Amino acid sequence: STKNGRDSNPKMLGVKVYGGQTVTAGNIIVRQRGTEFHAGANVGMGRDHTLFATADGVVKFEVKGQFGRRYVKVET
Amino acid sequence: MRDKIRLVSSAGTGYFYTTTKNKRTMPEKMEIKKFDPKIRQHVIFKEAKIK
RNA sequence: AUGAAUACAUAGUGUUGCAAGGCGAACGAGGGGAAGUGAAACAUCUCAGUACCCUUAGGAAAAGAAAUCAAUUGAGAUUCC
RNA sequence: UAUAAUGGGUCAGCGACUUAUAUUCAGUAGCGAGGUUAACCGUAUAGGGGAGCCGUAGAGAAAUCGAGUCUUAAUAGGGCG
RNA sequence: GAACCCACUGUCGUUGAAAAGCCAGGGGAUGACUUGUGGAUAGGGGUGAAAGGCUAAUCAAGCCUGGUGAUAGCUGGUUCUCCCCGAAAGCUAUUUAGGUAGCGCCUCGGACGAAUACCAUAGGGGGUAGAGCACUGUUUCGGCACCGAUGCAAACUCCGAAUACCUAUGAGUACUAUCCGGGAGACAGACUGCGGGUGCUAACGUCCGUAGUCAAGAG
RNA sequence: AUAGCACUCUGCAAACACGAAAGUGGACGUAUAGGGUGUGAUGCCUGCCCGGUGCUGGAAGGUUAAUUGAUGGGGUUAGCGUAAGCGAAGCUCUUGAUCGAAGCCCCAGUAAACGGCGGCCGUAACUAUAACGGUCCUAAGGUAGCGAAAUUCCUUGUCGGG
RNA sequence: GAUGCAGUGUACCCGCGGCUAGACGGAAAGACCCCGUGAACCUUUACUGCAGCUUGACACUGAACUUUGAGGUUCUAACUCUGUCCCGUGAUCCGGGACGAGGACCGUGUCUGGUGGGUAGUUUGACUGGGGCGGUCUCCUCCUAAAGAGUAACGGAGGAGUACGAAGGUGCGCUCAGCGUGGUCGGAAAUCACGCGUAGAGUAUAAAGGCAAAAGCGCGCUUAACUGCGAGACCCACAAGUCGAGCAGGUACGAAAGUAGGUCUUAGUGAUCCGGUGGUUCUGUAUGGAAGGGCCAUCGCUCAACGGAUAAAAGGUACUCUGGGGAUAACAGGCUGAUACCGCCCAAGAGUUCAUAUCGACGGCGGUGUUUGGCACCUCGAUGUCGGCUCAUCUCAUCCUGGGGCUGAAGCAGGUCCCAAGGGUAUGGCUGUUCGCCAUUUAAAGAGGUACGCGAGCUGGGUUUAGAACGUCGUGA
RNA sequence: GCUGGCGACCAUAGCAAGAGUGAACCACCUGAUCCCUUCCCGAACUCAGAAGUGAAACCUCUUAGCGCUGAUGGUAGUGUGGGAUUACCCAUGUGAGAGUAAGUCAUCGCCAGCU
Repeated sequence: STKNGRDSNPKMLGVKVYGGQTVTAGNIIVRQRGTEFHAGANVGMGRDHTLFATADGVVKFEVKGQFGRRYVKVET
Repeated sequence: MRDKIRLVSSAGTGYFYTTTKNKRTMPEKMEIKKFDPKIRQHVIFKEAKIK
């Protein structure tokens, strides 16, 4: 009899809206366990590190700053 | 583990909150300031039996 | 009419007269009364007061003239649709 | 499945999606903001019988309101319309 | 040891002469013996020197008639003709696993038309193939844990494609996409190629992903 | 199955069995009798354990039923209050004190009642063994007799006979 | 596992007597095995009732004297007699009468506690490379998983069924770990001081994704671990689950811009029904109340078989039965060849010297389809056998006989390899044996395939029905 | 041309080494009276000021030492069609990682002082 045989239910993480798409305020952009992406302009961060839009516009990804963090912002 | 307790409004409205507490570390009855929607003010709430 | 224990009686015994018993469709009234089944198992529950057993009428039976309902103070005995 | 998996020795005759009620949808006919009677009466498929049913208004657990209504301290917001 | 009552062995018989026998041997044969006639015990009951034996060729609950057309997620069967479309053997849950229910897939009616798809161009995230040793482990040889050479990794990564996926614009081609309703069937799959787990880089083996064919398709 | 043996129940309107009851068998019998249970002529015999379950006999402590209904808490309204409200009696809902048997808990006996009958290490002048000891745990750790057996896996054990 | 398909060989048409190798021959919807939320009967310290037995209260049920509500003594009149006598009456039933012995006991009705396999109805999960035994059943993390999501196995590895009134909020403030130098006890490593290089520390807890405006670490004040909501999204069969700007009220910390709707995040959980508690400008069976119900908040689950069939449930069947399955096991066939058997390559060494006369270590490559297995494709509306008997047929990896090469071949013998399938190739003791051991033979007593050849050709000793016993297991069947 | 503040950008821009700067600015600097401060300490934070020094620090310049950037070509992988099954070959499209040549001691913006 094996001592293995367990696993957890899937969580369905990942990028939900890609660069160049238009969003409405409140749209979820990234589901992530940790801050793989950071919130830029017009983007808010939830209690579970979810990134969402706070304004209408076009999503844009970039690499910026002195640490080389990945940012996602919304351009109005 | 941790026992369930009610915090009852001192204003006499009958409003209450529910929480848990460790008896061994907190033997005394708990008092804390909370909002009472019945009178729309902050008042002191006191521990009582959850029953 | 006769006639014990037992005195009076009563019980018991006999004669005469009258009546009853049995059978047969369904329907009626009453006395008893299952399980298969369903619940996707099963015990509460259901099946169902059904099947069946028993007693007993009539052309029908049962019920019936409010110690009943109703709720503007009104209706007005049973039975069936 | 040629299968060495099932069934049929052969012929003739019989042999299996029904009936009642309710409900929903589609066709078709009448009438149409209206439609329609049931039991029952009726020498009776007629003609009577409007009790009742469906539609015509929603919201709310409900009291209640009503093109609004519920929630709320709120004419804010939101849900059903 | 005959009659009578039994049934230990063997051949035969087994669509028999016989639904338990014949033949040759065998046991008891004044006893707890055998037997006629007539009675008693009735079904969760009877009777049993006890084998669950016997109770009318029937017994772990007799037979007959009723409840009764018991129930059966199981097996079988289901009858004339032509035309159009055409599946699935998956996910989720289930005292569920060969049943069923919601969704996925089929069909018919209505509404609505370019909102759809193929391809091109443009924008976007990645951590696989490969590779590497910068971390985590592991490996060999030197020099003094470190330094120099040298390998390995599904649960290592300093790196990192092709494809696939999402969005916008556009030509051409095509009855496309979507919404609201009536009716389903199906939830046992198989092989082959490619990427893998398991198995011995076994199996016409087993479990996933992906495409084709069969299933339901003849030449 | 049996004669023989043993245990146990039964004082007679017997125990026990059939039956719903009436009643019937037991038995027109009476403990030298009748029922139940086990063993199975006869010979020699029948060891230890009452912790468990059962049976028998005690004990009156703890626990417990129906019944009983002391207390406490509500509902209602005469009345009293400007009011908020208070509020007897009478009905009524509920709470439940006290009393209350057997059984059970407890204590003894009982195995021809159902049942049970163990382990780990040492030790005598050659060797070996262990008369003999060290202990742990039970209610108690197999007496007589028998033993590769209708019982023995290893196993066709080993030795003798044929 | 083919009379019927392919290729090919053979074969004029039809009887009769024989025979049983095949027609997976006929016979009985397999009895073994599994399945169905099938059946029956049996058992018990399974569940739940009932009969029977037993306890107490009330009723039938009365009287008079004593003692500390209860106990004792006496009585007769209820009631008992399967005791005697009389009568009905020609009668061991029954009824009435007279006695005698008992007697408010016994016994019966209603209620009530106990006991209760005597009897009755039922239950006793699923997954599963057959079933059983073992393991597992819900949630979180990583890999498998093929660079979006998702993705299975009784695949490979670990965690959870909590904790915290601060370990929450806010304002202000601060950086770890390691190594080296010196410094009392004091050092491998306690604390102090200065450097060096460097995220290797930490984050309540497993792992992963994260963490400088540190999400890590301190101090003061505090309760936003608030109430009403909520545009818009993620995920999704449903039921559920997740993120959320912003508006209003009341707060806390800041000088302020501001931050705060618990904790870096992802596990720490349970639907509905039925009940308890607080509140309530809802309802209230004539009316006013009330009881009860509704609404808001909240409490009672290892219902862990974790979408939870009941409030409540274990076993046996060889005495058995039905509906099904070759969807699924035991025999034989099939695929495979780990295992098995046979062969070959390299060659340390052994062989007095001498790898290869004969052996041959450590390693490597194949063949066959006699073993043990793996799979579950055929057969469960039946393919019905362990051994022996009778009768066979084929292969060659040859046991004897025949022909050869080499030799550590003097001869006689022997060893090893090659060719060769024509024929031949024991009887007995023991045991059911196949096998095996033993005795005595023979030139030799070969190894295998043929449904482990052959039971519509024979047997039936073994195995595997129903009877009985022993050892052992079980309370018991 | 020097100095200060705030940004863009985040190594071709960084580290390391060497050398320079005092008019103004900045930095050390004085001590601690009142503000304020240390789980001790005027070390930091804070106040009130210029007796000294550019020593340290910060800035500026030089160096390819460490580091970083990095072609071309080839190789690996891979979508589609075909041919094979130790995982290759062909046609077509695509194309790394490592390494080699080589490059680098950044480049811009706003405001204010001093010449």
